[PDB]
Amino acid sequence: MNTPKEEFQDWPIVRIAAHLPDLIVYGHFSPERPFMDYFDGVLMFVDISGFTAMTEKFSSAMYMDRGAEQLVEILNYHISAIVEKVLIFGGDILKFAGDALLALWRVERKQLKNIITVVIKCSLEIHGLFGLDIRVKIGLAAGHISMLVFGDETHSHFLVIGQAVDDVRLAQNMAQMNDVILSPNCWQLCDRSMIEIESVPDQRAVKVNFLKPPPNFNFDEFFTKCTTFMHYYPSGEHKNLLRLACTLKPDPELEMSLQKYVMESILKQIDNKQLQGYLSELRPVTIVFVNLMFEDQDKAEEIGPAIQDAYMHITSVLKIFQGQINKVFMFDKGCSFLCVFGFPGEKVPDELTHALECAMDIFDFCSQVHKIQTVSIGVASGIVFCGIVGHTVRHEYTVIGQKVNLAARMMMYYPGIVTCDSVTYNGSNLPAYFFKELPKKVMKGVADSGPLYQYWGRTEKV
Amino acid sequence: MNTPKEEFQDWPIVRIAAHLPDLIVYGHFSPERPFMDYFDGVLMFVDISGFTAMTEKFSSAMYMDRGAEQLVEILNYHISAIVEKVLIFGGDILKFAGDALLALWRVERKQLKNIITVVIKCSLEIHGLFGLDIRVKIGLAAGHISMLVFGDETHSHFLVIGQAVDDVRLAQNMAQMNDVILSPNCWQLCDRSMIEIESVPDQRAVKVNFLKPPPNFNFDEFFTKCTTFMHYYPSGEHKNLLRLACTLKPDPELEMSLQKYVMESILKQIDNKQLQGYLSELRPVTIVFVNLMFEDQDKAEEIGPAIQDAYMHITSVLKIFQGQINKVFMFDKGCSFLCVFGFPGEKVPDELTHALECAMDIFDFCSQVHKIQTVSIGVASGIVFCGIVGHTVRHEYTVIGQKVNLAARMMMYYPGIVTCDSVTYNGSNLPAYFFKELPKKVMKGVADSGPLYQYWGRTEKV
Amino acid sequence: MNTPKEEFQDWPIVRIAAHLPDLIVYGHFSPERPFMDYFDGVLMFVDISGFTAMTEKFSSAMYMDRGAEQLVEILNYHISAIVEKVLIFGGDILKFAGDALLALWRVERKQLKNIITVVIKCSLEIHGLFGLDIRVKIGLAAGHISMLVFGDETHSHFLVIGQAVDDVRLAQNMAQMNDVILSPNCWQLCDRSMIEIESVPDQRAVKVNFLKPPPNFNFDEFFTKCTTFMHYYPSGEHKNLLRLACTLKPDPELEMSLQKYVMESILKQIDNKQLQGYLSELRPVTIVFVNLMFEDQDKAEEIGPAIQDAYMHITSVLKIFQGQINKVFMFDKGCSFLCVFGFPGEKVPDELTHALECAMDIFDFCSQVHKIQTVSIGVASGIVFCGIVGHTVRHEYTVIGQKVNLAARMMMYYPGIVTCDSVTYNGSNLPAYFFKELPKKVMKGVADSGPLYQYWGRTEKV
Ligand SMILES: Nc1ncnc2c1ncn2[C@@H]1O[C@@H]2COP(=O)(O)O[C@H]2[C@H]1O
Ligand SMILES: Nc1ncnc2c1ncn2[C@@H]1O[C@@H]2COP(=O)(O)O[C@H]2[C@H]1O
Ligand SMILES: Nc1ncnc2c1ncn2[C@@H]1O[C@@H]2COP(=O)(O)O[C@H]2[C@H]1O
Ligand SMILES: Nc1ncnc2c1ncn2[C@@H]1O[C@@H]2COP(=O)(O)O[C@H]2[C@H]1O
Ligand SMILES: Nc1ncnc2c1ncn2[C@@H]1O[C@@H]2COP(=O)(O)O[C@H]2[C@H]1O
Ligand SMILES: Nc1ncnc2c1ncn2[C@@H]1O[C@@H]2COP(=O)(O)O[C@H]2[C@H]1O
Ligand SMILES: [Cl-]
Ligand SMILES: [Cl-]
Ligand SMILES: [Cl-]
Ligand SMILES: [Mg+2]
Ligand SMILES: [Mg+2]
Ligand SMILES: [Mg+2]
Repeated sequence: MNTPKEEFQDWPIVRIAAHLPDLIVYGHFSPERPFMDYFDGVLMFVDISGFTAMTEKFSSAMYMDRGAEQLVEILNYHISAIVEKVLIFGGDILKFAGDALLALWRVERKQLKNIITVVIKCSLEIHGLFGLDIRVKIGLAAGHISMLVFGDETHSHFLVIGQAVDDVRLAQNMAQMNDVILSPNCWQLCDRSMIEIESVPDQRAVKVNFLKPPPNFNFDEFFTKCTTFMHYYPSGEHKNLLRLACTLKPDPELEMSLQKYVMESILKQIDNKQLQGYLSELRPVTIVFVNLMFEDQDKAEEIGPAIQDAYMHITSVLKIFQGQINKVFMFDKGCSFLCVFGFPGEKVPDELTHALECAMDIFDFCSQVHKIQTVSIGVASGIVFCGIVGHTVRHEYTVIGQKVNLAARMMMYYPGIVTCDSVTYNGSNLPAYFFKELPKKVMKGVADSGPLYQYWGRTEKV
Repeated sequence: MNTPKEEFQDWPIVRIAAHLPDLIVYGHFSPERPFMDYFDGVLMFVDISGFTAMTEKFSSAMYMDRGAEQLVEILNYHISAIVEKVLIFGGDILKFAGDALLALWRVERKQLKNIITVVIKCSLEIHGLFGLDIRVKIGLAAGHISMLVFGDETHSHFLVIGQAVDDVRLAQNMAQMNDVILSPNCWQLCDRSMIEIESVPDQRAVKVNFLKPPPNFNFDEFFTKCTTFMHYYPSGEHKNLLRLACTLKPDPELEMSLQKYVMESILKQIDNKQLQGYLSELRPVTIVFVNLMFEDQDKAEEIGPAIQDAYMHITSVLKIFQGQINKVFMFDKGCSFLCVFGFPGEKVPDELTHALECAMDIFDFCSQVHKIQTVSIGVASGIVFCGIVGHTVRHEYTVIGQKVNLAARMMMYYPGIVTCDSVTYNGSNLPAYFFKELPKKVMKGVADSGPLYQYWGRTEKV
Repeated sequence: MNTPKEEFQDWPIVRIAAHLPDLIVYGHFSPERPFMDYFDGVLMFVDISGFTAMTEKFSSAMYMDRGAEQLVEILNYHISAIVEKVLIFGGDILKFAGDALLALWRVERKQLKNIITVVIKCSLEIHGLFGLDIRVKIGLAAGHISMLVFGDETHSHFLVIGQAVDDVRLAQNMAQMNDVILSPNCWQLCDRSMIEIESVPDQRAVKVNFLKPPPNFNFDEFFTKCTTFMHYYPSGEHKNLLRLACTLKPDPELEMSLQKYVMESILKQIDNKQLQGYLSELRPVTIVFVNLMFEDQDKAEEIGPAIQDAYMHITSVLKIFQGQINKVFMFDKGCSFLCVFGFPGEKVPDELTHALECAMDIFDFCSQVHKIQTVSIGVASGIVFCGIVGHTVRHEYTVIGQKVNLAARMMMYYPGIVTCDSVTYNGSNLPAYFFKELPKKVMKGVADSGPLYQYWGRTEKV
């Protein structure tokens, strides 16, 4: 009796799970919303500097209208290799955001010290990897982490919250190119007999200099010991897989739950109802970057209800005005929503007008939500890259472009109001007196925005 | 000199052959029609109970308009595993019909006894396999089998005929859930020193209790002995393949012959002229289930000409009224044609009217065909699953739904006339006096049909 | 720490490189145009006789409108196996032209003798391979070879030039079916102690009879010695690959350079923006076969500027009149351009008129280009096969059909004028007095053209 070749089976549930971390795929938690979970771990925030400039250049004539295709190919070639290292070292990629990603090693408290060594080794190998134009910056943090799941009956989003989350982003902001920076708490928890550092001026964070193994040390045996604490590390018969999620089997309940995290247009491609090519594009869109600030951004039980409340309104008005949520995460002393007008399928004219009217609506509503202290919204329009970024086994739909960064910086440098760039202003059908021309601020990571405006809106205020 | 990787070659001829059994792929018989062949073998009829209920539930809001995709994934995940067992145990899957299949082990007469043991072992392993909602029933028969191939210059169909065919379906109808039932002839031919059974009340068929190997018995060596008699069992260099048909090589003559069995829309997908997604759908259709009854349904040389004659008319009027033959097989003391109006591409309004006019046309014509004793036709309309069911190496286009079962039961409980359900009646553009409201019958496997009608047709009859 | 499965990565750059030889993929030469390179090597010109007849037959009713699909499948099944042999024996496939191909073994002069033995062995194995209707003819030549790259800022073409190029085609023209013929220079350079030949009447070329290895000879060890001189022979870890180009990694500069050789419609398929099925078709087109004759067709520095100059005009007027260059190569004492009107996407009516007006335009322009001695153009219209021919790792878009051959023969037998077949004449919207009916010539490889015409054009000439 034959024992024939079992082909890898690429069920729709496996393709869906590629868009999600193990934290969701294997979480089995309540469908109640908001839902909050608490744990400990190590976080790693990896940023490629320089793709957003490459993006601009891929629209030029030399790319012969295949700029989107060239960009996604070169981006994924690099990002894939980072994703593989994270996964082989036992991490869960939580999220991609443009040309950056956030990874987690969830463990019990007593295992933090050793897992931190694993994550540093991983980070140093990633620095190893990387025309001669892009750099990799890495921030690490460790400690208590909260997760929030929010959403409605057909859509789900999650994000992580707390000091370690705030620290991982601060650490990465300080990294100079090719640095690995540890948060103060990470440095306090780590194996100081192995990890040599250098102080960072005016900071308590530190920079990794090198690993100093002791005399008997064997990294592979140490790593094996740490894998005891890793619930989903592929092993035994599945030791040749990058993710245990590759072995998921059809299960309608689980798939119904997982699909709610993934955008319709991506589900259409998964279901072989649209060609893959269509979702990689360099197209004019409008970004609406919404920031919600709280008194205490580290306290999930406080902020969770508020984010849910805001989300319910946001999703409704985005649908009316033809926009979509691309990403949600903690940033800017708050929860930020990256919303997009003009994604695959969602084109119109008066897209600009809509973006602005939607932004004012969100601003008015969210400003009255209990515990939301300040709302800021940045609106910017231009050509942006949209497509699936990452590895075959772990990837997500994302946007990359100078206008994405501009909207986020506007939102940060002009708090408490709705602002817009020049393209949005000049293109909208709205009267000029609905706007106010603003003082120009020097803004970290933007060479020249053109004039910026406040969208003051309809009735006068003075 | 290198000896490089020979990639599996997925020629169009191999993809076509996935839709067909070895009985056709390797049959090389005459293109004359009708064509009849005679042989012996063991048949296995495997039924999953409960998908037709799941079908209804996959249209509900909780599936978020991906019901078709979820259904086909969960169905195929289960059916594939049954298909693999059949193929590894040396069987040829002849046909899928909804959530059921029919398999054959063709052998010389002297080998029936031992092959019956192989098929029982296979069936018991299949019971082994199988939310907690579906059951597997299995009927086995053995003896003389006839095959009929019929069709025209561009379309071919086959079916199997005779007592063993009738017996395999009777056996499976008696199976309670997870039973394997042997036909009287199967039980009479089998190795009684190994197969322990239990009587079935008011029947001569028997139920398998268990296998009782004797002291020296080794199933793998016995199986090896039986493979001597299996013409196409994958072996040697190809022992890692589930089917020898995976190795078919381009050959325009053979492909011209094989493609005539496969529907145009499936050929379009094979030829990468339409996305795979498009053929899995849950869509409103009209089923027209036609039964032709003969004096002796087991005598191919008698019934073959008649089926061919009926087929020629049926295919012509279906084309006029925009329907298609999905399946043909022996059932209901006769040859049944499962015809569908509304398949991928074939949508219209007045689809209901057409179905009914076509059914009356077929009824009038077939009733005059020599040797056709009675025609019955059931017409029912609702949401049904349409798509490719089975394993990658062996699969077919099929329909599944409560309206499919309803049309078949109508045809069986209301012989000699054309009947229709309420949806068809209320939706057609036909005057009410073309119909007669009928007494409601309690019908095995239908909880509530709503009112049923005879399509009496145009001129009065009284 | 796991060392998981590295999946083959099918980047867009690898798919592009499938359409190109190593000579371009690894050439890294100047973007200046014309560019000329000089080297030595052995050439092999392999022709399948009989596909062009099969082509006609695949349009007939018995193929049930899947003629294009059947043709490409049977063609590629055979061509692939020849491609594999060429690649395993260390050759670079330069170009496909219909059901023929041209391969090169580039080596230093001192290695020609031994490489010629490798190529003969390869050719003899290819004869080995091959309803019972097609024959393989092979011509071999060896010596100095020039390459010309020409084109504009977004399109590139290359071709090879010189005596060896002319000789390989002459050699193949003399081959009777299943012969391998050596050019005079090849026979003069080869290892005469191993290669036994037979004279060819009225020729200095010779026919291979057989290989006569000497007593100690081991072909595999000899082949290994010859691989020292092969720059891109897959080896070591990549010894299981048919081409080193399978390992190409994303690199935007290189991809920008390579894509310029490939047609837009093929790039669209590579980019998963169109289904594969669409490019295999049997469709009515118009072929415009343009021949440019020079005083000395073997002198690249002389003819290179002229081809570039002609190309710049040709590409411009083809774009105005909706045609495309399919292929360019040396043939007919000149450089020939195979141009097509009606390819995927480029349909119109007055396609015939356009073809003819474009041909006259090209004729008038090219006749004044310095060093172009005579222009001849053949225009023929009918059903032709269009699609991707070759192996997965090395394939190209090509056209096959009796009208392709007819246009080339017209161009050759009616030099110095623009001619057209009957279909083109009768279908064009042009007045009859713009044409002249011509004497019918017996034309090698055409049984009956129907009447042929000179397109005399608008103003009278007498
Ligand atoms: N695709 C994207 N998704 C999410 N955030 C983005 C994206 N592109 C840019 N950003 C944000 O732009 C910000 C610019 O300032 P920072 O670098 O502090 O933090 C950056 C990100 O949070
Ligand atoms: N693992 C370690 N344990 C103790 N001291 C350290 C370690 N790594 C670095 N240091 C010292 O900590 C210092 C902090 O300031 P400096 O970077 O000037 O130089 C650093 C080292 O001298
Ligand atoms: N897709 C299908 N193809 C063929 N027959 C079907 C399908 N769905 C239901 N049936 C028939 O419906 C019948 C209901 O009664 P039985 O179970 O006796 O036999 C069943 C089948 O023959
Ligand atoms: N292989 C076998 N050979 C002989 N007798 C059998 C076999 N299997 C079962 N039986 C007996 O046949 C009987 C028929 O009726 P029962 O099921 O009541 O119990 C059954 C067993 O006692
Ligand atoms: N697809 C094609 N591409 C290029 N040339 C072709 C094609 N089909 C036929 N030919 C030419 O047709 C010619 C007929 O005469 P020859 O055989 O001398 O040379 C042949 C080729 O050069
Ligand atoms: N490798 C070789 N070296 C020397 N002579 C040869 C070789 N191969 C063939 N010949 C002879 O060359 C001859 C040329 O004419 P013939 O073909 O009549 O017969 C041929 C052989 O007799
Ligand atoms: Cl997050
Ligand atoms: Cl059947
Ligand atoms: Cl060439
Ligand atoms: Mg970045
Ligand atoms: Mg069933
Ligand atoms: Mg040819």
